[PDB]
Amino acid sequence: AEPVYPDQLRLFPVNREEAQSVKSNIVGMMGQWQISGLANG
Amino acid sequence: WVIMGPGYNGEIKPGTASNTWCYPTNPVTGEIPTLSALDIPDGDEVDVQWRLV
Repeated sequence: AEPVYPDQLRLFPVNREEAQSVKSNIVGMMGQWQISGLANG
Repeated sequence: WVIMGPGYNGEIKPGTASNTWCYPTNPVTGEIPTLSALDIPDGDEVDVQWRLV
């Protein structure tokens, strides 16, 4: 729904579509075999 | 007049029957309705397309 700038992201709200829109940047910023939730299951 | 089904090749010939096709007394119009416009926040051509899709 809203554009997300990767420099504003913070691993403490994040839709599935928002996570898919910026995917490579989010994947690159997390460790291998790390699992973190987005929203609504 | 009567209408015949498949196997009779849909032939229409004079006849008699008690089961009659009938267009209802007051049929309705099946037009596609028109909805109110959808407003997208202002930006450049690509921003608007991104917000749309």
